[PDB]
Amino acid sequence: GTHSHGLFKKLGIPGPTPLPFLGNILSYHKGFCMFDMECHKKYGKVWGFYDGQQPVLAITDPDMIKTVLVKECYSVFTNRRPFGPVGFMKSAISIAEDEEWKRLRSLLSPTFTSGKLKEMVPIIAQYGDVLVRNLRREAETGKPVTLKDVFGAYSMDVITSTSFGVNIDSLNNPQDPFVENTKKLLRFDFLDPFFLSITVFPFLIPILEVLNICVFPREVTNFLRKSVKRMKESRLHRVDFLQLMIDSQNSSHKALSDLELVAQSIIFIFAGYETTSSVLSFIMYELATHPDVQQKLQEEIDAVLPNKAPPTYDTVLQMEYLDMVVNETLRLFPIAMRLERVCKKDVEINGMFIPKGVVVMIPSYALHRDPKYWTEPEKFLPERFSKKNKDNIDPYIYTPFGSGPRNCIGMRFALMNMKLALIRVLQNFSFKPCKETQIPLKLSLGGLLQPEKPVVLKVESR
Amino acid sequence: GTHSHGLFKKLGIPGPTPLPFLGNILSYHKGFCMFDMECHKKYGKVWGFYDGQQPVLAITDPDMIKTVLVKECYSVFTNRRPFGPVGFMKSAISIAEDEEWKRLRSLLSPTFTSGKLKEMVPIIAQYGDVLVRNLRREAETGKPVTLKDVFGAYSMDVITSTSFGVNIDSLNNPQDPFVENTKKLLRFDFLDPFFLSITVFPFLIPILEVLNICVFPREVTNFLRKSVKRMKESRLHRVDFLQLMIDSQNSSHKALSDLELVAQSIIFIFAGYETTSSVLSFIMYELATHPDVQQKLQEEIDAVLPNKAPPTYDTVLQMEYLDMVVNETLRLFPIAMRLERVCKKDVEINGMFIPKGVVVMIPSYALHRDPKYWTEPEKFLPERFSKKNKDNIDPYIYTPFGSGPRNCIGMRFALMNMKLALIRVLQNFSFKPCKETQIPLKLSLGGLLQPEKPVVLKVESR
Ligand code: HEM
Ligand code: HEM
Ligand SMILES: CCCCCc1cc(O)c2c(c1)OC(C)(C)[C@@H]1CCC(C)=C[C@@H]21
Ligand SMILES: CCCCCc1cc(O)c2c(c1)OC(C)(C)[C@@H]1CCC(C)=C[C@@H]21
Repeated sequence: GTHSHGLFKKLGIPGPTPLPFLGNILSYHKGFCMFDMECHKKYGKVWGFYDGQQPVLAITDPDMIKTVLVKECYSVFTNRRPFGPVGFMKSAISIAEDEEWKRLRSLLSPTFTSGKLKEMVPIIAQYGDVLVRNLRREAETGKPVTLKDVFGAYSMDVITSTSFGVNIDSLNNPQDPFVENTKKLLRFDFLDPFFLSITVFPFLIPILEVLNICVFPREVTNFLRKSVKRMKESRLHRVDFLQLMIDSQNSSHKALSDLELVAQSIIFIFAGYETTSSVLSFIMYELATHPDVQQKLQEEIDAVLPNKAPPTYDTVLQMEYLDMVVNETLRLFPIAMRLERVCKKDVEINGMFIPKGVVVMIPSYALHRDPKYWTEPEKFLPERFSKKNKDNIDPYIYTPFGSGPRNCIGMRFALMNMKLALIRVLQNFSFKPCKETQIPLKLSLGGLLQPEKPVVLKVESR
Repeated sequence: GTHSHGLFKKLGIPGPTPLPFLGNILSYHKGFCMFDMECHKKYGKVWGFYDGQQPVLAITDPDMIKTVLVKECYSVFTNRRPFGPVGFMKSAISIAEDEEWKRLRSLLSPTFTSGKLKEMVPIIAQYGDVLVRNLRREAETGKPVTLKDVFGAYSMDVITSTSFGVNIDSLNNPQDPFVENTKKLLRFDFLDPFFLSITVFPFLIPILEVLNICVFPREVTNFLRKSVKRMKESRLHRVDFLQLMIDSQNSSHKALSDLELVAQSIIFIFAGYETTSSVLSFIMYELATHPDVQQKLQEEIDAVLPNKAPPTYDTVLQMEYLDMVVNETLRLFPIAMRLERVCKKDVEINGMFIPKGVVVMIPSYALHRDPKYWTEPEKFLPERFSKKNKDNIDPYIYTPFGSGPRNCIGMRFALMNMKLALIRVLQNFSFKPCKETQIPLKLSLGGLLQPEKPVVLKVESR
């Protein structure tokens, strides 16, 4: 069962020896992050391994990364790895391939412009107030707070109102039928018993397709397909993603059909719910364990927003230290962990031959903690992103949102969404560690970049 | 189980109603040929059906056929339908796809030039003598001859000597180890219990790949892989396909590797063994049931080749009535039956939208027996291809070797190979029907264009 396990030895590329059928997946017992760091340590700039029979070439050269992600993106490295039975979510932009992706990425790009985002801040700002009033209930009761719930409700509060206009206090209505379905849209643990079996038996993916089995629960999508169906029939002015997409199909490319439009609204929740929630928990953990950084940030917030002034789009871009705190956290915790591109031709880039079918991988977690580009990479030093030192940062080493034409389309939204939370939250509360707080934080050995234990902290009102 | 069975009704294309999972394959109980004729009768110029879940759009417009096979061949309709677990025969030119095919088709095109073919006639001519001496043994014994064996041995006699230089009287040595393996390379009956299950369960193809199961018997290819391995080690001048390919890798494209070179030699046998043998049986059946055509051909042969003169390359191209007999037979019996191309993009050709993934099919058998282009299409009238009437023949209606960049690469060889047999055979023997001869001939209801019963005829010596 080693039809292709001799490839990296033929090309003369170092890497760990694979087992038959399994490849190197037994080395995932400590997570993707630990595996990438160690391979980078042993083998250096380029190494290869096997996800079962699938060869994966890892690369850490900034020139090589720019070629893969930007230069030869359209011509060679256009798609990501197929990951399992997807059904009608083939129409989602992150899942679509080749010209279908290029068309979708164009039909949805004006939806994520800064000008469209500025019109969305009054909707995002409203649920910072909901976020604060939910926090104040737990602050004057003295109970340590579990961030992933109060923040998980916030990330859901923003999605429902900016992606459909549904206004729900999901923390005090954690039980409305619309919240039940959308909360079942968590990010995928590719080290769970399922996707590991997908890696060993990729020939089983076409099987699950003909059985209508999907990695997106059919009930959730069936609920949202008819829910959007009823929303579009009711609207027959506002700044919500669904509206901008409805306006898109109301015209070079074919207009977004009805099923394609629903599939995008679903992938926006999938890419934004647990991601936004997890980064906001990582940031508050660092603000708690470094009170000096939390105070300096609170001083800057009140300096731009006197007397707890409500944050605007412009006053958010005005806060440089807040952007430093966010950027430094995303360096330590790049929740995607990896970037992947499927090589679709036989190409030679930067003096290295890469054959068709090989998955090229950029280990983001490993590069963000590389001592050869970062001084004391484990420490939380927001000054790395000061306007003085941000020039010395290579944009292909620090890729928390990826790079190139296939980078995070919701990057501006995700950063504004997180910053509006921190501003309103730090305007009202200080965050101090608890005896039950895991210090130092340990990561999950699974397939998602998340804390081993949920981050619990103390919340005091200023 | 009808995820895509609504496609042709959405596009408004007529066709037979499909059953869940099965599609229209139950209509194959009378063969592909009967199914194409009837659909052409009911629905007209364009219709659609389903091979399970796979939509197949049939087209019969000459302008549309030229677009599919020539104009938009490289850009859209480059590949044929995937057909089952293929293994290392992915490297065969007929199986390869996209740029890999374009590269192989270039590395092998100078191998099939007329100039290379002229140097192969002395090898092909030698086994016409072997073919005659095998026929003479059965002619003066009065036994009716089964053509598919005496001709099957001839088509194998030509392949072994022109593809490897192996000189075997496969009719009197039907038992050498080299003949045993190569005779297991028959054309595929896509209506047998296997490939019908492949059509219903295409998700099972990736399964059979990981089990090393291949539609080419592993023992045969393993025998030939090491046999060619020993042939190339022994050669370390002649006009054999293996030599021309060995010369190709002895240099814009990468040279043919060792496994690719073996895979081509195998696909040449697969495409040439039963095909050449079956056409030669169809021709002799028509020469037997139309003695007037057989006499006129024998008169032309002796007029170009006096006193049973051995046929040269030039004297073969000199015989126009022989070319008429061959062409008229290939019209009645286009052994490929169909041409197929997978639509790889969303394209609109000649005012008709065709979506990505649909297999476009050209029903050759049906078009060759279309009364709207042929007068009395069932009758064997070689005068249709007379130099006077051959101008009125549309090259996209009569496609026995296909058309466009992906047509039969061995067309010139196959025609010369068959004609050299008929010349030498008609120089020595006349062929008269037997009481056991099936008159009129009935075709096999299976998935191969072949007689229902083997053609048995009487052979008398002139
Ligand atoms: C903390 C928040 C987020 C982080 C860290 C993040 C990170 C990423 C990364 C690393 C990628 C892959 C880039 C690449 O492959 O080069 C990506 C893709 C993507 N993200 Fe985000 N993301 C976040 C939030 C969001 C949000 C709020 C949206 C809202 C729509 C979103 C939508 C997408 C989409 C659609 C893609 C795929 C784009 C394509 O394939 O063309 N993400 N994200
Ligand atoms: C009576 C003899 C033969 C007939 C009727 C025949 C017919 C055909 C047809 C209809 C096609 C497909 C064309 C298309 O898809 O448009 C084809 C393809 C092909 N044939 Fe033949 N063939 C014959 C003999 C041979 C021989 C002797 C060879 C020797 C090498 C050969 C090699 C091939 C190859 C390699 C292809 C695929 C080419 C490609 O995919 O680029 N065939 N043949
Ligand atoms: C087995 C092959 C794995 C590839 C599957 C895969 C991996 C992956 O990291 C992502 C996928 C999909 O979908 C999108 C929506 C792009 C996500 C956006 C946000 C982040 C943090 C993760 C992205
Ligand atoms: C289920 C999809 C069916 C496609 C498989 C398929 C169909 C087909 O008609 C042929 C295939 C392969 O291979 C080659 C070598 C091109 C053959 C050449 C000679 C003739 C008569 C048949 C050709």
